[PDB]
Amino acid sequence: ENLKLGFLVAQPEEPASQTQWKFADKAGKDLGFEVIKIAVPDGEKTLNAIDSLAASGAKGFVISTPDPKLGSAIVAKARGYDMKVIAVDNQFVNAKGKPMDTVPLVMEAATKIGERQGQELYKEMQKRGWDVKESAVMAITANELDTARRRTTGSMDALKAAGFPEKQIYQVPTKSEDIPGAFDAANSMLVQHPEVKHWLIVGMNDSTVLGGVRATEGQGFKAADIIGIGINGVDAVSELSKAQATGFYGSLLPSPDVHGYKSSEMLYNWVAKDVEPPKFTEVTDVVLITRDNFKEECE
Repeated sequence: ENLKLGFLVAQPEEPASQTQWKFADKAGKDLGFEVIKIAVPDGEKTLNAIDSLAASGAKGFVISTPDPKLGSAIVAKARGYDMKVIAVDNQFVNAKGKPMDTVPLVMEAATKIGERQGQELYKEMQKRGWDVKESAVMAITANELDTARRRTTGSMDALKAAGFPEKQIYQVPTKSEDIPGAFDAANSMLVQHPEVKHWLIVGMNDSTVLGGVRATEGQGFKAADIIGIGINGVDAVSELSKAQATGFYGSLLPSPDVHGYKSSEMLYNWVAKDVEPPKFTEVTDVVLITRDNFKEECE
């Protein structure tokens, strides 16, 4: 009696994780299953929660792994327990760091959120009325990462498609995904292109775009002459909460409510109705938080 399904999140203190749990519970009510919620901040507690789920009689679970390289261990343990597994937000990888494509995955498409970035950059640019002749794109890239590559390519593609001149899009590889690496990359771009008066900053995440913005400050560029939009809002609140407006215009955040609901629904259909999910299930809903709205928006 009464189907039980797990929902495991790495970071239960995060508003987004709490939202995932909320909307999984909503999936449970709507479809008739009980949600067992367990925090999994490390590999030990990850393995424990699975053992715990098995003993409770859960037939499957959704997980946002705290470490992608936990994938093999997760898959093997779940298999011995005959429990269905769906990954949310973070893709599993093997011992060689190649993505495990066998485990169904539910998240935003990296290209699509990249494209959304390029669209919003161009929209903020058109709004400010920059002369496109004295303007350019600084794309800080980490192309050896697949998700970064797809974000920055998507962003640049959307920018090109919206009519930004391909000749004024400049790329620079970052040596690390921190502020420092992005700052070093942004710096070398600024020195190689002083004829530029207005910069659009493309990058894969908040931290990358922020290194961008920080480097432009050091070179005397004003906020009004710099547009950068982050992805996933890791730094968005503190930066947008500042007294003054900066070159960091906003951030793109995938909707955790849809991630939570949809993953749970796919898991239920698998377990209760024997409908195997596809390898990848794209969730599109993405919100832009700016200074103007991050109060009402981070509700």
